[PDB]
Amino acid sequence: KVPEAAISRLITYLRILEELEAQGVHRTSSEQLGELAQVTAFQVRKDLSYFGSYGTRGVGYTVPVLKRELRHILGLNRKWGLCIVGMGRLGSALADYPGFGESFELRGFFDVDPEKVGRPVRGGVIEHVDLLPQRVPGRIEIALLTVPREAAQKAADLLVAAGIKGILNFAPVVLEVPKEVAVENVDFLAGLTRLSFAILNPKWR
Amino acid sequence: PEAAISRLITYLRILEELEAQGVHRTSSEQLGELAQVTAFQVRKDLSYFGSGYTVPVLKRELRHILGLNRKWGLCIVGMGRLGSALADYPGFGESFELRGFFDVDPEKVGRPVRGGVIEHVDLLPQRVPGRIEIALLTVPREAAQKAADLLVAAGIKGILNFAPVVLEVPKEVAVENVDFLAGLTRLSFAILNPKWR
Ligand SMILES: NC(=O)c1ccc[n+]([C@@H]2O[C@H](COP(=O)([O-])OP(=O)(O)OC[C@H]3O[C@@H](n4cnc5c(N)ncnc54)[C@H](O)[C@@H]3O)[C@@H](O)[C@H]2O)c1
Ligand SMILES: NC(=O)c1ccc[n+]([C@@H]2O[C@H](COP(=O)([O-])OP(=O)(O)OC[C@H]3O[C@@H](n4cnc5c(N)ncnc54)[C@H](O)[C@@H]3O)[C@@H](O)[C@H]2O)c1
Ligand SMILES: [Ca+2]
Ligand SMILES: [Ca+2]
Repeated sequence: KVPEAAISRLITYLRILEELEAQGVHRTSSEQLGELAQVTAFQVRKDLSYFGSYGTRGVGYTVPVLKRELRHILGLNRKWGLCIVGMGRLGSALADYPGFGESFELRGFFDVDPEKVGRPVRGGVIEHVDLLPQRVPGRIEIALLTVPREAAQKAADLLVAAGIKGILNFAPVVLEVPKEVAVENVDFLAGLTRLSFAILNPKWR
Repeated sequence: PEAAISRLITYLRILEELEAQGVHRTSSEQLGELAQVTAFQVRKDLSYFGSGYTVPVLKRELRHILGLNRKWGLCIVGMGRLGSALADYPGFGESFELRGFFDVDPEKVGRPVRGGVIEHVDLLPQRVPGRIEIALLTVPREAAQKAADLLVAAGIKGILNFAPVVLEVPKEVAVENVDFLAGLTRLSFAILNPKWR
């Protein structure tokens, strides 16, 4: 039983590994990765423990191998197809975020208002949500839900139908879906506490 | 331990919920259990500060440590798609209250926003001190650094950065980067592991 916090740290090592591969760094360690994730080296070695023997020998790790290894663990070895249903303000912005990644790709921006439905979008065009059933299966697994709160639970159930794999949900309402699909809720303001604490702790900061 | 703060935050969440449910008292064994961490640890974290326990007292204690006691002034610099949407987001409330919305777009200055109103950016130094400490930087990559430059001069205490760029700001100013990205992978991993889920 791997802790939820463990997968989040794993997610952090990977991000720290591409940053490393961006500086021509080839091999690293649990001591370096930890100092960068702000955790104890033991924690890095530990989190990796939940998934098999890693960098056993003193040696350490080599950015390339671990980076690959972590991508496999977090399931980032495939290329998930993404869609943003609820093409409003957040939607239009999200739809244009620069660094989505090599394993995540947008392939559909949906929406119900006719005013938009049909306008070009950096890579494709908006389109109604009545085609969700034969636009999702082969190419879309993950749906970014930036639809108004009230509409959320209704646009949500629509996806579960066109067979959506997972839902990254930005609306302030707890979706109701079958175990067949995963829901991850976003909270852009989550970091305000980290910030709050940092302001009161210069010395620490 | 830079990692303790993240746990401490987890504890408070586990507490605020224990309270809402009516539970009166908890212990190191339970907090840990619910926070997926050893009692030894939880008991050790609360050690760096003030030290079973009573959900109400520890909650208040944790909140005081985390800063959530006072009521901070917030603001969004850059009322574009992200920033505009953010304004109408009903998730602040508590100890972070929105008290300003700025932008450079002259055709945006004046827009009636939630009772307030989109100011410009030049008043920051007079509008900031005493009223606002935290700014949600939601401007194009290209701007950001120059934006923060003002904000600092305006006397900003901390920035919650959405701009995908690592800002360069003096030490008196705390910065925190915000990303949805991580939740995507948590999603990714969560899909291939219905068991874990
Ligand atoms: N989690 C956060 O930190 C955060 C911050 C930003 C905004 N909000 C969320 O943003 C979402 C949208 O916000 P916005 O501020 O840009 O709103 P918006 O009103 O500009 O856009 C909403 C869009 O939803 C579309 N829509 C409504 N029902 C739909 C349906 N059934 N299917 C497809 N499209 C539908 C509309 O046509 C519109 O384009 C809300 O869920 C809100 O809670 C959350
Ligand atoms: N972290 C995330 O999850 C996330 C997702 C949304 C978008 N992005 C980032 O959010 C930011 C805004 O995205 P958007 O889609 O709303 O774009 P946008 O073009 O609508 O908004 C940027 C806004 O900044 C304003 N601006 C420019 N220079 C300024 C300055 N010097 N001072 C004050 N305001 C200024 C503009 O007038 C505009 O309204 C970008 O940096 C983008 O890359 C991040
Ligand atoms: Ca595919
Ligand atoms: Ca004040």
